[PDB]
Amino acid sequence: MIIPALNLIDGTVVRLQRDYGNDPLPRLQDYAAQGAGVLHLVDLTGAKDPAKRQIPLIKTLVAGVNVPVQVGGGVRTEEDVAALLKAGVARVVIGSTAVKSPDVVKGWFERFGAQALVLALDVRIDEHGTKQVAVSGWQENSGVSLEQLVETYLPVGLKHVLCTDISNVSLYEEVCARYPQIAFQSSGGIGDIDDIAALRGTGVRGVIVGRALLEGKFTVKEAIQCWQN
Ligand SMILES: NC(=O)c1ncn([C@@H]2O[C@H](COP(=O)(O)O)[C@@H](O)[C@H]2O)c1/N=C/N[C@@H]1O[C@H](COP(=O)(O)O)[C@@H](O)[C@H]1O
Repeated sequence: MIIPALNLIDGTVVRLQRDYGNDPLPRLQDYAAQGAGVLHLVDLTGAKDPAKRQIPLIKTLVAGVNVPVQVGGGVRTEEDVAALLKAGVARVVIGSTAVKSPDVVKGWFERFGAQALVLALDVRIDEHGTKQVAVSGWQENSGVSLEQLVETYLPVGLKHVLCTDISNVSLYEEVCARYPQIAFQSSGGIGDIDDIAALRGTGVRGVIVGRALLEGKFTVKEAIQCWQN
């Protein structure tokens, strides 16, 4: 599947900061109209300040489309997860907290179930060739590999992993083969339609596409047609 994505700040569509308007819902609806089966939202406001998580906007956006939406952005507590699910999102995306407090997040897998959670890992390949997990592009490696972290969560049913390279096709070929029971999502690196063709057959289950759609390089419809071949 293709997974079209938007980043939101105070109701505004942005790309990291370029502004793309205050009307996210017509965009999402047209992404769905073209055949998308899943949408992806990052709440940058909420990531910066969990008091200001855009629950009301997200409720509206989810109600306005007919496909599952996965939503992340500084999810830190059990309460955050439950509030997003209650507002109707299909899956909550968890990056930083999943690296920081794995035993606590394993509890969340037990409470909400693996179908409701996506583990998001920022990865950079270090000089030693190791796929290191980092909590963001602005901070050093955490001293845990992709493999270690994935294997920490497998005993509680881990199913969905979102993997971004922030240091390439080879990466995804390798991790998808090693964990065939996990559905990996690629994120970043899509500059034109050929980057999508390049991911076909790697074993990646979902391709997240953000900026390229906003900049008009191709449509969701063309991306799906290339993806499905
Ligand atoms: N400041 C940020 O940019 C940021 N902060 C957190 N995230 C993501 O949110 C998720 C949860 O992170 P936490 O806040 O829980 O730590 C993770 O996936 C992070 O990568 C962030 N990601 C933002 N944009 C994403 O980066 C990729 C760019 O794609 P492109 O347009 O096609 O080129 C896509 O996945 C976009 O949705």
